[PDB]
Amino acid sequence: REVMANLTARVVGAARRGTLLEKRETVKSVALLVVTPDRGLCGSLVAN
Amino acid sequence: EGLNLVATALAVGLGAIGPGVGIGIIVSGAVQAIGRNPEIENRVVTYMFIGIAFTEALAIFGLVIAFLIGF
Amino acid sequence: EGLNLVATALAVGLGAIGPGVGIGIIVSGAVQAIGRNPEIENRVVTYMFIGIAFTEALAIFGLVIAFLIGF
Amino acid sequence: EGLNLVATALAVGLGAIGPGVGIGIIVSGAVQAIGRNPEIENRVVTYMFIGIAFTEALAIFGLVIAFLIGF
Amino acid sequence: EGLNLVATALAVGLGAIGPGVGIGIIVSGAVQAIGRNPEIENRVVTYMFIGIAFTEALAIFGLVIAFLIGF
Amino acid sequence: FFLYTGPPHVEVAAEVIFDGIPGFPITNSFVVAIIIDIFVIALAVAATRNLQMVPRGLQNVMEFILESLYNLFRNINAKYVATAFPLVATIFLFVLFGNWFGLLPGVGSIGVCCAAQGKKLVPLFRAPAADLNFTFAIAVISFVFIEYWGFRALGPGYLKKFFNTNGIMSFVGIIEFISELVKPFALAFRLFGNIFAGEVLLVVMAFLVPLLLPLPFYGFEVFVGFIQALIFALLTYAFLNIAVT
Amino acid sequence: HVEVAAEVIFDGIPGFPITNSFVVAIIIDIFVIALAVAATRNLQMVPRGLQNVMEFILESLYNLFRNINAKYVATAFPLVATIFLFVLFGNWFGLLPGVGSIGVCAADLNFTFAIAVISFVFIEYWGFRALGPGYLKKFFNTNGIMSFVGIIEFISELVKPFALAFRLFGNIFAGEVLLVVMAFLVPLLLPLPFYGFEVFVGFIQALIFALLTYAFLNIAVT
Repeated sequence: REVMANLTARVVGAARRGTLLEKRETVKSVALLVVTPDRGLCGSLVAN
Repeated sequence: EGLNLVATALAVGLGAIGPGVGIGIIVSGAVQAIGRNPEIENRVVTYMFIGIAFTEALAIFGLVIAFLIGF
Repeated sequence: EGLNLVATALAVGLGAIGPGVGIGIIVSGAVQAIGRNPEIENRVVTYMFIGIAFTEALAIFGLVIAFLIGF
Repeated sequence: EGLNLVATALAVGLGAIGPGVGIGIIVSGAVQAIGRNPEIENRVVTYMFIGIAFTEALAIFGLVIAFLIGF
Repeated sequence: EGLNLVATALAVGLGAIGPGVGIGIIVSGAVQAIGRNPEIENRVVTYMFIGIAFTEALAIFGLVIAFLIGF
Repeated sequence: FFLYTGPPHVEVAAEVIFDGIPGFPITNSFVVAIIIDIFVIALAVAATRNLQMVPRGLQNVMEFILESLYNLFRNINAKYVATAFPLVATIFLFVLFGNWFGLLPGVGSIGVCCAAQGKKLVPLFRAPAADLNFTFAIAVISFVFIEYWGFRALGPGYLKKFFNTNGIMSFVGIIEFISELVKPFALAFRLFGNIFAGEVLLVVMAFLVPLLLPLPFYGFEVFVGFIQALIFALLTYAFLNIAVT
Repeated sequence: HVEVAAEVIFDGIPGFPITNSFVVAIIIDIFVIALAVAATRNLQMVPRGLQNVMEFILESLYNLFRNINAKYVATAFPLVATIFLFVLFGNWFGLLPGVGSIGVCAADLNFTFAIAVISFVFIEYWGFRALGPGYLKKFFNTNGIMSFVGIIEFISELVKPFALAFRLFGNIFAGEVLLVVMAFLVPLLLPLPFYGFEVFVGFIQALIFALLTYAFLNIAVT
């Protein structure tokens, strides 16, 4: 995490901020990661 | 015995030596930079052309001084 | 007498010294940069053509100076 | 005889070589720093400007003394 | 006298070291370019021989002129 | 554009003398130096003004320049940032003044009596920067100040920096002392060559086609003079810090 | 007082009555044969020194050649071995070994030229033997536009053995001149270990000649 902190501090140029550093404008498509229990009987966690 | 001939030759040669070795490193650096990232683009082109014109001026001196001896 | 002959030799030699290492650095930088990444091949080729034109400009300046001293 | 003309040729050529090669490394470092952290664009502009200003300071020293020999 | 031989010596000597090392710079640059990425080797092949041809075109200007001095 | 005429001739010299020699030997450089000092005093008086923390008013420019110089000296070092600050500020705006006034109308022709005779038409401008005596005196003063500061801070250090730098085998001394000694002469020669070269250029290059040839030349000369003044001011502090360090 | 002189002779012409180069070669051969006799008859399963020379010289060179060019080092092993155990030995004998060209009532150009001729014959025999027309490859072929200098490259290869002979004669002769100069002024070598530097330079030159022969063979391979 502090490695990311330092690297983000150094890299400020938007052009050289490529890959996962591109805060792309005009957001169109977004991906989401959902993690759930394998089996039931977990209570209300899966519902939440 | 023809001293002006060697004078003109030396002037032209030692004026023209510089800009080649300059421009080499010049555009090498800029092209490496643009290969790293094409964003700068024209901005680097502009940074390059004036720098090259600076050595073109010395080339002009080298040619002109020989021309004065040549005529 | 012979002064013109050595004058021409000096002119061609000292007009070839510069552009040689010039074009050398030109091509080294260009090949390195295009090796960094494709998709800028056209642009590096255009800058390569600009570089060779600028070096051969001084090359032909020396060559034509020697040629004119030949007569 | 033309030995003074040879002196002018030597002065102008051998004073053009130095700045001519130097400014190449100057602006090459400049464009490299553009390609890596262009945030310093103002700083590199100022610093490359003063560095060249030294280079053609040397060049104009050479040119003015060459004219003095020609004077 | 032997001033024609001095002219040949200057022609063959000067103007050769420039392209002589320019060739080395060209091939070294191509070599690390392909070493970092061998998939661009075809483009490196295209660029190498043309750069070598241009520096050798400067060198052959240096050589054939010396042959002309020899007559 | 064309420059049909105006290229009368070109003439340069090492230096120029002035009048007043009977009461006391005076050269044209002394006249230029006095004028520069008077202008500096007038600027300081105007810069001081009421001095009641007045913003802008053409005094804020001098205040900002002094603050920038102080910041540069502080960044260079802090042991003598206060005591030696007036010493560096003396060179600042004085070498700058010498570089200035070289582009004034007829700066190289001021005090000429007259191309007809030129019997005793010594040009009474002789830019103070363009004089070996002024640069030599300034460099000697700077070297003396640096040596005195080193002796006062570390008297043993100044001697041990060379004699005791490496007692066993060879030592950095002698070579270091010789380099420092050349440094005063080097600084003197730097001011001697600078300004003088600019004047020689403004004469010779403008002698042929004096239309847009002297313009970039004078711009570059002014930038070079300002750079040289700043370089000397920073180099004095750098030598002092190296002596302290 | 400098008294150095050139020992240039004609290999084709009969040997001269003095034959300084021939005498040096004979002495070097005698020393090598003495070492071989000492290491052969008095040889054990794990000899020290006697077999150490073999293990650290012949085996090491064979391993190096195999690493550089395996399966071709075997074919030209005799050539590299002949380049080794010689020239360096002649220089060691000629490194002021109790004579120093004094008390007379590799440096030879002819010998170096003959060695380079042997190297070029090694080329003409083995190199491109696997191809036959390999010498014509990349030399004014259909792709001669990019291989115009290929024949020039062959000429350089023809000039490469000549340069190798020059490098054998050169440096080795230089060492002699430097020793003569030190004798004329500032004798006993010099403040620095002149003699040691000359010996190391000769050994490095012999090793470089052997490696150059192996590399020329490899280049002829491809």
